[PDB]
Amino acid sequence: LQHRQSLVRSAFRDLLLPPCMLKSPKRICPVPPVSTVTGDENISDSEIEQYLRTPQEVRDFQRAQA
Amino acid sequence: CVVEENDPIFERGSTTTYSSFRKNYYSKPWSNKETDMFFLAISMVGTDFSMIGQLFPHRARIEIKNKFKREEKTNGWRIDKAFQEKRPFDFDFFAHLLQKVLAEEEKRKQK
Amino acid sequence: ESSGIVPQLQNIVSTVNLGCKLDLKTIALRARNAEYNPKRFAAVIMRIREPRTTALIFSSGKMVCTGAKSEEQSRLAARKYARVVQKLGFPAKFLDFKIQNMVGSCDVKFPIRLEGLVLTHQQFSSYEPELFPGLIYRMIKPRIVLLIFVSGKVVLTGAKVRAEIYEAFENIYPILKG
Amino acid sequence: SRSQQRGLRRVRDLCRVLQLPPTFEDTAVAYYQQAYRHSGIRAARLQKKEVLVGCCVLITCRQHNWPLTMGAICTLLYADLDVFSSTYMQIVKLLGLDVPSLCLAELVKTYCSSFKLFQASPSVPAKYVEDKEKMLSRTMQLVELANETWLVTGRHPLPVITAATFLAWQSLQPA
Repeated sequence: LQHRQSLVRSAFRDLLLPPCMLKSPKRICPVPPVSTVTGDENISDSEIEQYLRTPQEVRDFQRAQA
Repeated sequence: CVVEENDPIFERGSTTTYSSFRKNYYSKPWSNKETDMFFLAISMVGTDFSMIGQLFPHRARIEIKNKFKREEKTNGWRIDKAFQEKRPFDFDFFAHLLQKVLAEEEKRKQK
Repeated sequence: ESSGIVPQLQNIVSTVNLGCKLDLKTIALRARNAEYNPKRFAAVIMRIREPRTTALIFSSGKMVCTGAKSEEQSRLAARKYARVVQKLGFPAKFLDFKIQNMVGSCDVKFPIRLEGLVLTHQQFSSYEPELFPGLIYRMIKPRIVLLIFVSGKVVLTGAKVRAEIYEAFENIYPILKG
Repeated sequence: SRSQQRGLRRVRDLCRVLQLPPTFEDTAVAYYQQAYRHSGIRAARLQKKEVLVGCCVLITCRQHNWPLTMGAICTLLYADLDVFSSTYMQIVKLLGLDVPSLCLAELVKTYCSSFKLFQASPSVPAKYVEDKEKMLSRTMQLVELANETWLVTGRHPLPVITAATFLAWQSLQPA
């Protein structure tokens, strides 16, 4: 602390950040692949059907939460 | 009258005190087989956390929700595969698997 | 003299009305990915995987789609949710769609003195490190609320169009650099 | 309203507990009466009004460059830090008053004055007892080093203050 000025100057010559960021951040903020594929207006009804709950699953959920 | 039922505590320094901001949650982490059976439960039910918490007695519904959000943010392909695959709801075999997981965690604690 | 850095939108929030009443009980019963608990919350949570969005559908037809990355992706997600509601057996429509909020993130790649920033723009900023490590700036021009971190990362919110966030970042970049 | 005066008398009582001057008392009552005008704060929770008392006292303390941590306030305010910070952000966004930053030197001095390593007490032997002025100057130099080396920015200041005073206490007599 007697001559900490020049010492800190040289220390910054050779920025304090959290340890989780100084682990060689090679790929900083990787660019995500832009995906604006919208189709015409939708895709299909197969996904609608795969989202809809089957009667078997409905009855099973009712039995479980009875 | 309190017949030496409690012990005086020499706390609360009148000088000053600081803050904590973190009190209760203190969750418990998962494991590989537990993540596997959790993905199985997802594929078997969906996203309704009520049924998932009902079928998981030993893990909290809030922890299950946090895990699902973490998986949605990190591993999307796995969630997609889980939703692609489907399994009819099994109750007795699921209770048997719950007993198996209880035995496994007991063995872990023994280790 | 542009800044040379472009923010990345991470969440797009938009409200849209269906124009008809809905039965949340049947909506949650006839769906697999449906999450709803009337005693806990009066909104059904719908989740699809194209833009990985989340829709908060209510009984009055109002649904808020969040988590998208672009306005077109948010519109596509809202239309897919509307189609799902229609297939559930309701006369749902796609009316009154408008971007409500968009959250973005960016990095400047150099440290920032939060104390100096707040001393220079106190009337436009607020810094309380004992509560949140990030300085909260209220952008002068649009309703941009910015969280600036010491590491050089800035999160922007409170806009309606991508151009607003872009010009806000372009205006705030020289202030942080200086 | 009785809730107003009540909460207000609570502000005054907290001022008397912290032994703050009547000027601070007046500033606190003035800021409380100013904040009571808003309806969102007027018709609020009881915890909301209590944290309003706390935040008004904190703003009054900050307006005169006086050091006072928020934990010490929350300790005697019967509240939790989460709701405290939430309502503090809400009220500052609703009012827009000047919020001077907490100076590091004043906090260092106030926290070092609490330590008992100045007068030889029965528990602490004489070896641990050190000089007050030199140790405070060393702690000030160390916390200035920490503020110029990007150690206090983004982190809680009091842990750094404690580390600095501990390093000073050890350097004054390493053996």
